[PDB]
Amino acid sequence: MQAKPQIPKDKSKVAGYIEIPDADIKEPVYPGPATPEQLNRGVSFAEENESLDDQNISIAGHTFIDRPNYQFTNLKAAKKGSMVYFKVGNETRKYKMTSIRDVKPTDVGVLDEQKGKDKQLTLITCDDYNEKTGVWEKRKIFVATEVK
Amino acid sequence: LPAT
Ligand SMILES: [Ca+2]
Repeated sequence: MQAKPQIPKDKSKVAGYIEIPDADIKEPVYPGPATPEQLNRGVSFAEENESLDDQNISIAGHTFIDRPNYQFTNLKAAKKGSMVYFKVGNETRKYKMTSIRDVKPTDVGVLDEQKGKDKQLTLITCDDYNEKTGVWEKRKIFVATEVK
Repeated sequence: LPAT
């Protein structure tokens, strides 16, 4: 009877949306993985089989110097104590940035998916673009604690 | 880590 949202086969449908008031951002949520094909629409779940109720829901997206309304360009402005909202189907969950870190361009472990008691929302936003090697050197990924 |  109640709502029952589930990443369907419409890899083309936003599974939901995401916004942050302290960062002033509002964008769609497409199904993982954040592979180029998906990143073509919006912040996709850093992982394909992400769960609607995963102990850690990760998401990733490129950044834009000339565009703060991009995937995660205006995030660098948001920080701890930041109230984060996650909208999906007719349900609106909530998270609050509890931890933030960075790592070389290969620490995939950022997907950080272990804490379950207090689920979380692993944010992933790449930046520090290099023009010599033509690639992103530093990686930015914030974790958020479920509060709803 | 995804997101290039
Ligand atoms: Ca996960």
